[PDB]
Amino acid sequence: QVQLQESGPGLVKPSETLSLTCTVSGGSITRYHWSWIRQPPGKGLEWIGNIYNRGSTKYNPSLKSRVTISIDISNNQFSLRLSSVTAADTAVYHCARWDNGHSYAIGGFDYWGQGILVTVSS
Amino acid sequence: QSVLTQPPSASGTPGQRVTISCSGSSFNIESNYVYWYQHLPGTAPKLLIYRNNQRPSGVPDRFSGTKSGTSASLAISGLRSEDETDYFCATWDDSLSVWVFGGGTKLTVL
Amino acid sequence: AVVNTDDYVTRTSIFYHAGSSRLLTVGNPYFRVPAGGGNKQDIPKVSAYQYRVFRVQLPDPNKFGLPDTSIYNPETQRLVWACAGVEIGRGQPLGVGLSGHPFYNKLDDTESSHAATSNVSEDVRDNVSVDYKQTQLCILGCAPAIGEHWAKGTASKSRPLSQGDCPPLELKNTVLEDGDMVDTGYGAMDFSTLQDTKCEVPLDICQSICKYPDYLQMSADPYGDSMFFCLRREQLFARHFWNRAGTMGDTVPQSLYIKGTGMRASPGSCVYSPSPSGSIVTSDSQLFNKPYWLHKAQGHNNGVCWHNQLFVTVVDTTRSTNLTICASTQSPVPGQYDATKFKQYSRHVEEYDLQFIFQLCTITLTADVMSYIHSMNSSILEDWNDPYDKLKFWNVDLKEKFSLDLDQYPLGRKFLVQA
Amino acid sequence: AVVNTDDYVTRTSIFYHAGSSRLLTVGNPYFRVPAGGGNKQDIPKVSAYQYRVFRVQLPDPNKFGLPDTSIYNPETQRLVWACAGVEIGRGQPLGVGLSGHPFYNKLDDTESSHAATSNVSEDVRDNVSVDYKQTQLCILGCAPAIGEHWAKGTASKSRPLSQGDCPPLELKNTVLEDGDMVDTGYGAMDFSTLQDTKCEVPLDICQSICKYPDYLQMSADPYGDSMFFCLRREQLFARHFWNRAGTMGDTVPQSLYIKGTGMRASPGSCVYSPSPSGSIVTSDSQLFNKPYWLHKAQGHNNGVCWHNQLFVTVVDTTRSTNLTICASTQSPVPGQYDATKFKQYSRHVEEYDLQFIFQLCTITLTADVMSYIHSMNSSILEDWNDPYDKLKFWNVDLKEKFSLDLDQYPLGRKFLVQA
Amino acid sequence: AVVNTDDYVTRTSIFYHAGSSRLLTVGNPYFRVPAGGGNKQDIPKVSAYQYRVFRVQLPDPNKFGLPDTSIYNPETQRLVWACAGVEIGRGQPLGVGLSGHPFYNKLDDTESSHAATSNVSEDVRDNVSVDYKQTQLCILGCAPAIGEHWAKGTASKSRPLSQGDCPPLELKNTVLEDGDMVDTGYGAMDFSTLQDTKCEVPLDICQSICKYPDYLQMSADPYGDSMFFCLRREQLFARHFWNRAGTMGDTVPQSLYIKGTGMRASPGSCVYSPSPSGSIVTSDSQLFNKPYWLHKAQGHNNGVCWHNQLFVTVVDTTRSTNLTICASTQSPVPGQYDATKFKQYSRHVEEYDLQFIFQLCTITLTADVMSYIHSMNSSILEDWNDPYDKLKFWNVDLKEKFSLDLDQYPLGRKFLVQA
Repeated sequence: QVQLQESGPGLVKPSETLSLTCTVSGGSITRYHWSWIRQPPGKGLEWIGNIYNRGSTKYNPSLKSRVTISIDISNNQFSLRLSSVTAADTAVYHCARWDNGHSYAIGGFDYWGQGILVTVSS
Repeated sequence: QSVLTQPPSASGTPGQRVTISCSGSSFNIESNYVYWYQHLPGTAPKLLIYRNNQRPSGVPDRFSGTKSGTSASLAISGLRSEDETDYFCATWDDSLSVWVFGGGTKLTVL
Repeated sequence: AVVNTDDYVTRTSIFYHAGSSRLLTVGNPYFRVPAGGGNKQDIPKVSAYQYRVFRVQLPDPNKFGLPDTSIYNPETQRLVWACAGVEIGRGQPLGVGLSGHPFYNKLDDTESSHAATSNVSEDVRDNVSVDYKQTQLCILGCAPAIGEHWAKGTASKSRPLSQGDCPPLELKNTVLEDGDMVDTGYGAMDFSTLQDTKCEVPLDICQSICKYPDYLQMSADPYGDSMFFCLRREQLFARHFWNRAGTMGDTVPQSLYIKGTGMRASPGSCVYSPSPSGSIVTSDSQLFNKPYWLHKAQGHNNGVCWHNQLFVTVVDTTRSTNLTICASTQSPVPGQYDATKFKQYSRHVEEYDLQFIFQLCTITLTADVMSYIHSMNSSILEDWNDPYDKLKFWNVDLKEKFSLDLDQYPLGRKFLVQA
Repeated sequence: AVVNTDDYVTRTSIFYHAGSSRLLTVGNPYFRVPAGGGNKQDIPKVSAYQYRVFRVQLPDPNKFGLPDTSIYNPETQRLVWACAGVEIGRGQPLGVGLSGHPFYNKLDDTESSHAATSNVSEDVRDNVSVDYKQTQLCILGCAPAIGEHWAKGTASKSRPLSQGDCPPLELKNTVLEDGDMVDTGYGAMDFSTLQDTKCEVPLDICQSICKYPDYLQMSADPYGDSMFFCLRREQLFARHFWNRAGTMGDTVPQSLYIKGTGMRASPGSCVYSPSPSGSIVTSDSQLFNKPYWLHKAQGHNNGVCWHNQLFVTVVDTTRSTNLTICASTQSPVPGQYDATKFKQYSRHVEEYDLQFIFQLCTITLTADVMSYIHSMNSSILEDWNDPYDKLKFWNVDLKEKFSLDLDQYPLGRKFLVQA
Repeated sequence: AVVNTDDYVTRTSIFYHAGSSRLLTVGNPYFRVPAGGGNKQDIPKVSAYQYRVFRVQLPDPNKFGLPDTSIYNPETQRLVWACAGVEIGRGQPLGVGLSGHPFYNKLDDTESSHAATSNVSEDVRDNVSVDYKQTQLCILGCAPAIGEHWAKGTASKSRPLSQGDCPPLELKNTVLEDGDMVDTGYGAMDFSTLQDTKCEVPLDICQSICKYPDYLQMSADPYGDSMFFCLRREQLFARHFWNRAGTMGDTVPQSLYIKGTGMRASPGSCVYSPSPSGSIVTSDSQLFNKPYWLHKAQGHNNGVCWHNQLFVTVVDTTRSTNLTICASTQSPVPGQYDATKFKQYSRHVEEYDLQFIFQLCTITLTADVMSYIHSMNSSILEDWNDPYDKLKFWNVDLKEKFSLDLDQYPLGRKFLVQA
């Protein structure tokens, strides 16, 4: 079964860069889409963006100027970078497997990461 | 509609049917597939309903999904004590060109 | 028994040149634009992938002037025209053109993975344009050409057809009209009745009847009236392979696959549509702007134009360029670009020039010849002393454009060269 | 020694025209649809990539009426038909069509993309459609054509084959019958037995035996009965290069690569399949709708139709348009579009016009000629006074369709003008 | 009544060779660059997709030095040059070239799935380059060729055209002059007036008039002055299918599709433009660098060059290589690469070698012959005792390059070999 794990600094000071990575175990990364989805406390989920199998990216426009998503095929991982974080960027981040791009893709995120709570504070 | 309209919480008798509603618009729910996810705090979210009614392998058949107009509904028949968890809906907004998600519905097994 | 027409039609040396001045049509290549939107009169549907059936009206040779009055005896003879040569001149440049649908009913790109497919939307119809098959065909007869298409069969009273089922397909042979649409690589069928979603084929053939000329019936016509001259040139290939979104009414048998898990538990859509394309539009593969002579025909009618009329069915998809016209909504053109403030129009143009070399022909009306022509078609004897009246043609009237001076005109010059 | 047929067959000067009016078949291009689901009868697998083997039945010339009875002596002679000319008018529009599998066993694109370099165990079968090799073959014989294909070998009792091992390929020379599948670019092979996955080739050839004519074997026939006329034109290329998912039974030797680290530690799938594609469907490269004469044949049999029958094996994939027919589930078509409310169907249509010019021929039945024909086939003398019983042919009956009036039919007109 | 020129023009045995040594033009292929940027004079718009109309000036043979003075009578005979042979030598290498727009008005690729399929607003225009149709045409006349294009119609005062509506298209026949842009696969249309976007087509045809030679108009010319020799070779296909961004005045009818949901609740952009492309530039398809003789002509002039002048309208897009010239903005070229420190220039080069074999011809000025010449053109009698004044022709002066010794020149050697 495909499992997703998030690794990164739990505490990020404001106006620095938020770096996270997601490692996929039991599956391959060169097949489906891979999305990053954040949940700030007290509210619902918010989409950030996804990376394709070939390396093309799509992003949420409201975060499009601040989000860079990279993919490492050899390490079987994909990373999120969020520059100039504010107090509203404190959230639980989940990496998810958006099943898309082929005929029998279900659409949406069949497998989800557990998520890591990143708190932005001084 | 950036945030899909969901009830803040839902309750039901065990063994009964509990319906969780999800209201969107003509650009996100009516024109795209809606996916119903089960999420507990501290654990990864688990997909329950995909393509508005179909279920993956391992998901119990008691969960059902319907979509009428711009609204969607997740029905849980035979409520159990392990179902005391959050549920939400996700779809694709073409006007915003993003993945919009529901606010979550904390279900209490009363 | 049907005899060859050379037995009772006597060819004489009197030749004429008949030529239309200049034939021009401008119109939207996808749909007819009704009046009221800001233009006077209806803008027609003018497309290159469309039958151009010219009804050429010739004068009656028994009433108008002749170089020699004593060339025939009016008591025992009647005259008729015979097409000795043809010139279908095309003026417009060689070009490619696109027809497409804003909601094209394709589900997946079954050729390969395209990395632009999204499986999250229920309606996957997108704005898709294709070119068509490169088709040139020229048919001259004294009757219009017969074209086949596939349509829904009749409804059986004993066993009604349930809604959603595949209707029975019948091959209808109709008369190729001016404005009928030619085969486009999607097949010659009635897309209005066979296809209910109005989204599987591009916009011009969406609610039209694509027709292919049934050369088997025109060749197997006993009299050879519908087609005594024919040229064909077809060219196509499949660019893009596409699926068809919808329920599979013909379910795939279980013996043809092995079930998976999830979305692969049931087979996907298996109705596959190719994207047609006339590959290369070359000037060396042209059968137009070239003189063609009628020394011998395929049928018993050797170019003799009965009822003083000719039918020229021409398809020329090699000149298919739809001009794109922009109109600024503001009377000064704006300094900065706004796509909202520009109106886009597609206008296709057809330019045609029909030259013919006709031959005068005397027919000795003996009893056996008169009986044979009466068994053939009695309206010839009625006129010597109009079945195609409801049907629409591009009428060109060369009643006042017959001329004895052949060297004045290009087809006449070529005819005098070959003679 | 087998002699040429012109030594003992005397060709008379009289000719006949025999032609079926129109042979139409509509059916699903991928599989046979069982009865039910709105079909009171079955929908045949009618495909362009399929053998159209017509069994033409001719009347016994020793029995029916002739223009002159005294042309032969019934006491010492017998009559037989010889095919003097043929025209297979294939009257559909030229087009391209796709055959595909909903679960096509392709691992990834090995052509360009950095896809994968590992063994994959999950299900990655995708809905993939291909075109095929654009081929036309026309074979006339007085015996049905022979077709070669590759199938499983026999099970040896001394050394049984273990499960999962590659079975030994052997060349079976079966009979080309109607409904048999032509080579499609995947090879002339029994896909039903040699591919247990049922997922490597499209649905129309998934469980069918693709057969190619062994032109060497039926030209090395001593009598040349199976094939005295043949026309070939094949055209294909490879669009996409695909790896086939699954275990590699033949492991790549260690002397053919250098091991990497981790994912490239072991080689991946190395069974590579091309996507076949007939390049361009063009009208000037068609070998049908054309008259073909049989003055000399490749073998000893020079078109002489023994047992008053003919076999015409025709493949023409140049008209492969699968008409797409959708029917709305609701009785009125809704204003809003729903993908699941439109049932989709693919129907391929095959239209034929088999015209022949036959020559009456007399057989001077002396002792040597009778002994030679008896050694050639003993059934000819028994008929003059049926091995193909289980074989499926398109039986066309031309018993009452023979005519002396050659000029009333198109092939007769072309035969009279060519002679 | 126009008569063939051979009746009143006597062909002599005296032949001459006339050749411009080398005609070279270098210029920006997309626009004219005015002076002021640090250079002398203006860089012209020299493109391969551009009409090169050479006005060849011949000496007046009534006063030209001739080998035999007594070969004619000055009192009763006048002289004229007749073109017996031609060779348009092309010097540059065969090549492909691109023209494009930094803001090309395309919305999305309708060839297949493209993602982000609906651009609702904002500027979508993209830096897009295309090649063009491969066009080689060569026309010799004694008058300049007539080229057709499509322009805006004349607006009626009774019914003025509302702003934003499609203006009526009118086919204008103008004179093909030097610098006119050939049809490039986008249509023979006036892009200055019929496209207010100035972004629809590449820069070399953005504000130019694309013209196609009206072969029907100058073939049906009575005297045949504008064209007595013509060669055409056109080749194109559609590379990419693009959708025109902007509002649609011709709304797609509701009966021609089914309404969708959300982003598909309105039909998108439905004006489609193909990307023209000459397929392969191959050396055996060249109609240039070859000798062509003028024994017979399509018109009535058999190569006779009235007014001692010739017009050679030649376009040759097979040598279309636009050279790229980079100039560093630093006097030493830096060893560290900076993109902004190099200035890029596109320069296209045209090399021509006009070669002719002319024939001396005498005109016996009989009174009816003189009346016919005066009826054809009254300026001929004035010259024997211009309308093309404002027209821009590439004037070449072969008044002092007429040589009796043909064997010293290549076309003379090929003419002597031919004759």
